[PDB]
Amino acid sequence: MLMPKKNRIAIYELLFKEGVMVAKKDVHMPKHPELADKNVPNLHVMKAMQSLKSRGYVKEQFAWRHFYWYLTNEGIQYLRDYLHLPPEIVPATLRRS
Amino acid sequence: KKRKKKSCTTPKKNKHKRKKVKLAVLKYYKVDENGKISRLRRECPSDECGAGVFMASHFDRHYCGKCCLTYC
Amino acid sequence: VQISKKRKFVADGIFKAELNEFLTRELAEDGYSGVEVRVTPTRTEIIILATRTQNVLGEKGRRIRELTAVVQKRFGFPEGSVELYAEKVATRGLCAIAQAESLRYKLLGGLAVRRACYGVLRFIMESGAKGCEVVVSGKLRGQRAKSMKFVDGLMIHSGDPVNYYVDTAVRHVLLRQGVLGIKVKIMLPWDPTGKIGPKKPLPDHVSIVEPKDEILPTTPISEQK
Amino acid sequence: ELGTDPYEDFQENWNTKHSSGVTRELMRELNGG
RNA sequence: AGGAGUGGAGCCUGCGGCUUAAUUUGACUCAACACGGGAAACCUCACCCGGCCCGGACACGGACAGGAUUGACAGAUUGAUAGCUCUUUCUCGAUUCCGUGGGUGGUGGUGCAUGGCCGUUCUUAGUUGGUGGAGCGAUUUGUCUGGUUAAUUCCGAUAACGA
RNA sequence: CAGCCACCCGAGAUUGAGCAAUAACAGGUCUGUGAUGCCCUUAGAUGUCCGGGGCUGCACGCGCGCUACACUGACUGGCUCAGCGUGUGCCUACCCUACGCCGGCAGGCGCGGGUAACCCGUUGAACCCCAUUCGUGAUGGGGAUCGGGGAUUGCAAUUAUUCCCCAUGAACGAGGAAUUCCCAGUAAGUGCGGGUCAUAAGCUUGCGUUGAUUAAGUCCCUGCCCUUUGUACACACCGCCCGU
Ligand SMILES: [Mg+2]
Ligand SMILES: [Mg+2]
Ligand SMILES: [Mg+2]
Ligand SMILES: [Mg+2]
Ligand SMILES: [Mg+2]
Ligand SMILES: [Mg+2]
Ligand SMILES: [Mg+2]
Ligand SMILES: [Mg+2]
Ligand SMILES: [Mg+2]
Ligand SMILES: [Mg+2]
Ligand SMILES: [Mg+2]
Ligand SMILES: [Mg+2]
Ligand SMILES: [Mg+2]
Ligand SMILES: [Mg+2]
Ligand SMILES: [Mg+2]
Ligand SMILES: [Mg+2]
Ligand SMILES: [Mg+2]
Ligand SMILES: [Mg+2]
Ligand SMILES: [Mg+2]
Ligand SMILES: [Mg+2]
Ligand SMILES: [Mg+2]
Ligand SMILES: [Mg+2]
Ligand SMILES: [Mg+2]
Ligand SMILES: [Mg+2]
Ligand SMILES: [Mg+2]
Ligand SMILES: [Mg+2]
Ligand SMILES: [Mg+2]
Ligand SMILES: [Mg+2]
Ligand SMILES: [Mg+2]
Ligand SMILES: [Mg+2]
Ligand SMILES: [Mg+2]
Ligand SMILES: [Mg+2]
Ligand SMILES: [Mg+2]
Ligand SMILES: [Mg+2]
Ligand SMILES: [Mg+2]
Ligand SMILES: [Mg+2]
Ligand SMILES: [Mg+2]
Ligand SMILES: [Mg+2]
Ligand SMILES: [Mg+2]
Ligand SMILES: [Mg+2]
Ligand SMILES: [Mg+2]
Ligand SMILES: [Mg+2]
Ligand SMILES: [Mg+2]
Ligand SMILES: [Mg+2]
Ligand SMILES: [Mg+2]
Ligand SMILES: [Mg+2]
Ligand SMILES: [Mg+2]
Ligand SMILES: [Mg+2]
Ligand SMILES: [Mg+2]
Ligand SMILES: [Mg+2]
Ligand SMILES: [Zn+2]
Repeated sequence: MLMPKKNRIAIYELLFKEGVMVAKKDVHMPKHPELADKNVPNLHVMKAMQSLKSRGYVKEQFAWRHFYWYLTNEGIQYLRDYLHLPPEIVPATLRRS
Repeated sequence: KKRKKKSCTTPKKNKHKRKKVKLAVLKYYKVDENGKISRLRRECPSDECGAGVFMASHFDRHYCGKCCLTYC
Repeated sequence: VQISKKRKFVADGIFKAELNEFLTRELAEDGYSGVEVRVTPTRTEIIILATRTQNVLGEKGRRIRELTAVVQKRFGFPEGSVELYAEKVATRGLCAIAQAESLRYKLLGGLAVRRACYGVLRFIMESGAKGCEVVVSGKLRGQRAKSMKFVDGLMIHSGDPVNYYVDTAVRHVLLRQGVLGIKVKIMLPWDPTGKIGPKKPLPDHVSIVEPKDEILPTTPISEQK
Repeated sequence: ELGTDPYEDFQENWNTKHSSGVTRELMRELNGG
């Protein structure tokens, strides 16, 4: 799907920071609630997560109206190589606090 | 019920095909033997379109393609 | 502002229903039994009851640490108000949901319908239930659908005691040629404590105590102490 | 893995096309021959 | 035995027909017909007329920073301020675009392939083992001559006992 | 004996619903579902938006209903009594209304309360009651169909959304063959809430108020259960089967 590169950067940064993603399955929602002040439509998030799922990077669940996505190890490696993050950075999920 | 086809309309509405232009950067500047550069295309007065965003030299108007600003 | 009590209770019920549905879909494989939400002004605790907690927790606690994240993402209440705990069920044989899931996953593995149903029935009866019923409906063999019924022990159908003496579970399983339906009913035994059964007895069961032995009096005796 | 149950096969297909087969299977389960 | 009625009138609403470009469709004795919670100006919408969009993931091949592609002012055009198309040039920077597979989305077809739910037989009083008795056997008794009850409810009789 | 009838005492000597077995139906639902198996279609789409129409179109038949055919009535005043419930909403825009002023009315302006035994609200409901006018005349019964104006909801009211005012004033004088429901606070009369709802009840689901005639039986009609009995039926009388 066609979208500006900064939207993809923001979505991937949020996904790697948190480790999980939630969406409402609303292609007409003007902007994702979590991605505020960055002007990312919900449709872009849905399609980006679908593209990630097709490659095995994220695991998907659907509940009552919502998409839930969890990050896989190969997805972690792909995001780390994509965002040029140092090997000392891990998502908040992988930290047993 | 089964879907009927009924496939008959205007023969084919064609999609717009964008023109392929080779080295469109060159025609924006003119060069003298001394090495001077003169900008043939006007520069938009907008904020973002200030230095490298040139306008369009239409036969009766000037048009910036990045912000739709139009001048006579 | 604030909402009225009617809307508040309806919203709490809807939230619990959606949470239970999500947990079911997520943890069916782990023998998910139920969810219990205890609301405290400090934090809202969620207890997840399942047959095995090792898969729910995950390695080093990753998977559960994911769930308490997405829940916080879904319903939107602030961080630090979420904390999930996994507790194993006291007896897995007396839970209709766990047995329905076990039967569903035995069928999904290719086991014979009759053998799996009889194994589940035997396990339920050995657990200590008064009785059990298992019904499997669908295209078991051929283009024509049918239903197999396996019953054992006692079973009540009508009245109010059905509410607290019978545990019911309905499940669907997708096989290569379509959907099969599973229904499981378990009749709980009477337990004076509320651990593994109803505290109150059946309405029509009357227990008359045996009288104690009494010494026949013969001569008037006066005892002073 | 437990794949086939002769008892269920006979009890279901005793009146179907495959009766004469399943009966023949059931005896093999019973008499050991 | 009666009361209020309906069937007659006007009107409101569903179902057939007949018209229509379309007058979307399910259901037809109880157990279809102010029923689908179906009181539709738009949406709903599934029907008809006309016009945009891809929201065609992913893999392989081609093309590509000497530019893959994106959007758009004016005039024409259009129901339309859909750059939808035509003239004109501008803008965008690898996100896409062309082929092969392979997916997705459907109020599309099958309820005579299914699950679940609901309705009906029937809310009537019915149903079934275990040991015993009778038959080579299928099968039968228990579950009955009779009184009683809303009731296989009970009392009684009793090769049946308890359930 | 099981139990039945009557009576005393007594608030009550049968309150009304919910749940409801074994077995089945080719009963309804794929148009409730991100329940679902197979087919069909997928860029000139059966996907999805936008604009305009249709679902309501009228020589005719069939159901569920509302209003009536009047005097045990209609109209105009006066007086006086309820209950069940709802109310400011994640997306989500849309709540219930007291009081003051303007208008003849539908309505319009202000300014307050209520997230509710707190405010609307002592929910001044309608039938009913007391007076006035009319007087067996399709009549001051009935209110269909139409004309001209005004106002609210909406982005949009024409094929009239709804509401208000003048005017117009149809059939209908109790209904053939046939047919439905009902045994006490019941049937019927009369209003009021909830659902649908931007606009909104002739439907449904509940609630009160006024309040009866008849019956305490039967198997005649209809239907469903048992027992005995006959069968060449077992896809079970919508069967099987004979002869031209
Ligand atoms: Mg019982
Ligand atoms: Mg009962
Ligand atoms: Mg009437
Ligand atoms: Mg009549
Ligand atoms: Mg009539
Ligand atoms: Mg009809
Ligand atoms: Mg249709
Ligand atoms: Mg009936
Ligand atoms: Mg209809
Ligand atoms: Mg309407
Ligand atoms: Mg219109
Ligand atoms: Mg439109
Ligand atoms: Mg329409
Ligand atoms: Mg594209
Ligand atoms: Mg469609
Ligand atoms: Mg669908
Ligand atoms: Mg069916
Ligand atoms: Mg079915
Ligand atoms: Mg059923
Ligand atoms: Mg016996
Ligand atoms: Mg015997
Ligand atoms: Mg014998
Ligand atoms: Mg018998
Ligand atoms: Mg009897
Ligand atoms: Mg059928
Ligand atoms: Mg269904
Ligand atoms: Mg479907
Ligand atoms: Mg289907
Ligand atoms: Mg429908
Ligand atoms: Mg349009
Ligand atoms: Mg439309
Ligand atoms: Mg209609
Ligand atoms: Mg009806
Ligand atoms: Mg009527
Ligand atoms: Mg009515
Ligand atoms: Mg009067
Ligand atoms: Mg009058
Ligand atoms: Mg008067
Ligand atoms: Mg009066
Ligand atoms: Mg007159
Ligand atoms: Mg008159
Ligand atoms: Mg007018
Ligand atoms: Mg029309
Ligand atoms: Mg008038
Ligand atoms: Mg009402
Ligand atoms: Mg209303
Ligand atoms: Mg209706
Ligand atoms: Mg009779
Ligand atoms: Mg004879
Ligand atoms: Mg016989
Ligand atoms: Zn500019």
